[PDB]
Amino acid sequence: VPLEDQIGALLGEHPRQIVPLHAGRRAQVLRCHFQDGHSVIVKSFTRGEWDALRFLAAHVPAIAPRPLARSKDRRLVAMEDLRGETLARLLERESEAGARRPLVRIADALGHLHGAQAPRVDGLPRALRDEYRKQADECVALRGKVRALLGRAGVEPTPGFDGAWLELVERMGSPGPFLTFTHGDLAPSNVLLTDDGPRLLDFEYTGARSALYDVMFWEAVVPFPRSLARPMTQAYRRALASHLPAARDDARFRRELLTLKTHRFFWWLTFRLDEALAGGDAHWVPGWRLRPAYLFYLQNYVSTARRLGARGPLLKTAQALSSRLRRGWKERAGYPDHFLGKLKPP
Amino acid sequence: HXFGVSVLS
Repeated sequence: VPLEDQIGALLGEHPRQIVPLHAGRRAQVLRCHFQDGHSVIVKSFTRGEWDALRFLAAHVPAIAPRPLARSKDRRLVAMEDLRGETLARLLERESEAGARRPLVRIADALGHLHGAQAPRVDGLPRALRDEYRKQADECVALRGKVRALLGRAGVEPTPGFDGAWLELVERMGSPGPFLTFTHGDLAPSNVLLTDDGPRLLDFEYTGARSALYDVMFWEAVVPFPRSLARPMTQAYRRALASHLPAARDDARFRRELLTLKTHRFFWWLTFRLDEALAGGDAHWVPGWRLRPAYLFYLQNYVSTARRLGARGPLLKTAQALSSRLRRGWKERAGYPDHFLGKLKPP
Repeated sequence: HXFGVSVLS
């Protein structure tokens, strides 16, 4: 059965036009236009967004597309076609000062999402409820991957690394009161600014995790200057703490922030560092060269972790790698092109 | 992934 006919059967009516938007590794995203102009998004697979959209359908203020239909073999998923300005487009045209209010609004909306859904997290399907347990399991194996990669970079872990890693694993496996619904893959392309507030798209990586896992969006993943990341985390925390008493505790929140940032640094180091060491032309994402990106990630982790009171073997090992790669690479830490104007170098 | 990609294998 042709895809167009499959979609028509799914929706109960034939779209006048099916426009491919994004080809992902797992799914094609399609905008389907009805004869009257109305549109929906269909994702075609050739797997928990559907369950996430169902789970969030009563969350207010609305933050996600409503689920519309899923085929019997689950290969086609239809959801609302939410429109707005992507955060990616906003960051390309705004100044730091001009981006602060929408970024604070996003951070606030995410804190309310995490806080409102923390008492509800057991209603997720079992595979999604268990996500933090699976990632903590994988954290154990990540130690050896990190040690081997550091060796290829010429750097040995500082004394006490393994004991400090065991503490990281234990923290990563005990989100406790911070356990909540997380989107899992927040990025400038899947956050919208709309006239009715922020919206989130692309829930493929939804799982039950520490609330702070999603905060890595601006604390560790997208290279926001600290002049924006700090007010975002403060606005996020005020919203989360309105729901969650544990977030009102300065030391508990700081510890959770530090755990997830430390995990993020060492986990994402394994993605492309070997490629960066080899030195071929490469990008972290389009517009952001790979060596400036890792130098940013190294500097941002060391500096912000130190501010959060980190002073152990994991920080010292990151410091040693930073010093090596700064000497070895002629490149400097930098920001992406077309990103909040002319930023002072990090 | 898809603000970053892991070289999975």
